[PDB]
Amino acid sequence: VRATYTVIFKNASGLPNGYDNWGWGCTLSYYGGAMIINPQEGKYGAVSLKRNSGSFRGGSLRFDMKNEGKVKILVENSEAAEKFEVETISPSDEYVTYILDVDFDLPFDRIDFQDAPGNGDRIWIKNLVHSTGSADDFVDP
Ligand SMILES: OC[C@H]1O[C@@H](O[C@H]2[C@H](O)[C@H](O)[C@H](O[C@H]3[C@H](O)[C@H](O)[C@H](O[C@H]4[C@H](O)[C@H](O)[C@H](O[C@H]5[C@H](O)[C@H](O)[C@H](O)O[C@@H]5CO)O[C@@H]4CO)O[C@@H]3CO)O[C@@H]2CO)[C@@H](O)[C@@H](O)[C@@H]1O
Repeated sequence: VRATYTVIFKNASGLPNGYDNWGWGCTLSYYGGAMIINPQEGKYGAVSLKRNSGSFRGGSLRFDMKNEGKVKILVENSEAAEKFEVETISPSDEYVTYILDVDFDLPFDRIDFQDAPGNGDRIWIKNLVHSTGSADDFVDP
């Protein structure tokens, strides 16, 4: 039942080791351990964390987020040039923990957090972890 838990981002102030930002339409900054996305109005901006070597398969994504507007979570396979919409998350003025199943049928090497409405609403992310297992089985490590 045991999963493998990949800690991508926790209490950092820069990009994760082995990840690039393939984002668009935004400024990325940090404060107090949170990644802060400042999207430009009209650009539908996003951070896109690109894993430089290897890929994840299925499993689940866990993260804390607060967000002024609706945020779309996607994964992508850069080799196939395919993207997959995981969930759109409603606004919250406080951090909330999300644990989302990833049902994409390909491996993924990009994880995206996008300003879905394109109004420039800011996004804060902490504590980003992938599990090889399901969201229902995720034991938050
Ligand atoms: O960084 C160097 C690296 O870049 C490589 O090229 C990358 C490029 O940098 C970007 O990462 C690009 O990313 C694109 C995504 O793959 C995906 O296609 C994405 O699709 C967006 C779309 O553009 C738009 O924002 C859309 O907004 C919706 C919104 O979500 C909502 O539904 C609203 O109602 O409507 C709007 C408008 O339709 O949302 C889509 C999903 O997120 O667009 C990204 C930006 O273009 O990928 C490139 C690779 O293909 C290479 O140059 C590489 O060599 C280099 O090293």
